[PDB]
Formats: sequence, C-alpha cells, structure tokens
Amino acid sequence: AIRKKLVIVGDGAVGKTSLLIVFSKDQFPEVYVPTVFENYVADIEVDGKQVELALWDTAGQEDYPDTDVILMVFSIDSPDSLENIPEKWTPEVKHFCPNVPIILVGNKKDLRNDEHTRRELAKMKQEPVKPEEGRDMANRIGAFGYMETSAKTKDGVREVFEMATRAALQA
Ligand SMILES: Nc1nc2c(ncn2[C@@H]2O[C@H](COP(=O)(O)OP(=O)(O)O)[C@@H](O)[C@H]2O)c(=O)[nH]1
Ligand SMILES: *[C@@H]1[C@@H](C(=O)OCC=C)c2ccccc2S1(=O)=O
Repeated sequence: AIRKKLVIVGDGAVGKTSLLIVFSKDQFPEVYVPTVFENYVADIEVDGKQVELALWDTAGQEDYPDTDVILMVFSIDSPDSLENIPEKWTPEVKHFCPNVPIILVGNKKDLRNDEHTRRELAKMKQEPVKPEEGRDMANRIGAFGYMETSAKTKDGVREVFEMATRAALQA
C-alpha cells in the first residue's frame, strides 16, 4: 500500500497545477517543488499508513502506470468548467481509467462571494457554482467524494489529498 498513482484532470486554468504545488509545498522536510508533475513522488501518512503518492498533471494536455485515484477538478468561478465534468472528463476517464475512484474537486472557492467574479459572470447570465451543485454532480458521476478547495488560501487542499489517498488505498 506504499505506491499509489494520482492523476488530476479538468479544464484549463481551473487550478490543477496550483493544487499540486500547494500539496507539494506542504511536505516536510521541505523539498524543491517543480512546475511540472509527471510521476512526481510525494510522501503522505494517512490514518496508519505511509504512502508514496505519484502525481501526474494534465495541464497543457487538456485538448490532448495504472492509475489509483483521479482528482477531477472544476472551478467554482466557472460554471462552464463544471458542465465539462459530465460532458468531457467523466466519459474520458471512465473509458481509459474504468473503476478508478474519482474525487470531484471544486477549486477557487475563495471566489464564490468575490464581487469582481460575480459581475463578470453576470455579463454571461452565470453565477458562481453553489455547493449543492458540486455535491449533485459528484453523486451523478459516481464520485468517491466531493471537496471544495482554494489553492490560494490553501483551505481544503490537505483534506482533498487525504481523501484521494484513502480512495486509492481502498480501490
Ligand atoms: N482565486 C483563486 N485563483 C486560483 C486558485 N487556483 C489557481 N488559481 C489561479 O488560476 C490560474 C490558473 O491556475 P493553474 O494552476 O495553472 O490552473 P491549471 O491550468 O488547471 O493547471 C492561476 O493564475 C491561479 O493562480 C484558487 O483556489 N483561487
Ligand atoms: C486514466 C489515466 C491513464 O490512462 O493512465 C495513464 C497515465 C498517463 C489518465 C492519464 C491522463 C489523462 C487521463 C487519464 S484517465 O483518468 O482516463
């Protein structure tokens, strides 16, 4: 139960790299945190077990070895990114990583009540994603869990990688 492979997917600019950075910076002893994550190994202890979590980021390859857990990310400031969860990312991962557990991640939750974000979205007849919309989507796609994060304030980040690790440990 030591080596587990995590892949993070979702629309461009939802914060996938930022989430990996925050998680990797949280490691102690401190290590150099890169800008690219491809089989990057981070150590984590969850519950009892020490785990080597190999991180794979798909930033730059959104428009195009067996994985243990998927972080599937949308952004709270982008209802478009949430709609791509059922229409694009879930079909893709279920074709290529069937039976791999999915954690649905709503990132940028620090923008839910941000006035600038709300007015830009208003010009599109859109509003920030509501928490229950995230939970419904997670239910609809059969996700192992749903979490809201902010890579900016770091809230939720540690918890989502803990949840991802438990899912990888249970298969
Ligand atoms: N306000 C806010 N901005 C974020 C958050 N995560 C990422 N960002 C910003 O979103 C932009 C894209 O982030 P990035 O990690 O590169 O997204 P990626 O394309 O999915 O890998 C950056 O300029 C961030 O700094 C967040 O939780 N809150
Ligand atoms: C499954 C996973 C995969 O196929 O393993 C290969 C790792 C490079 C993967 C990889 C990249 C993007 C998506 C996915 S997946 O969740 O469909």
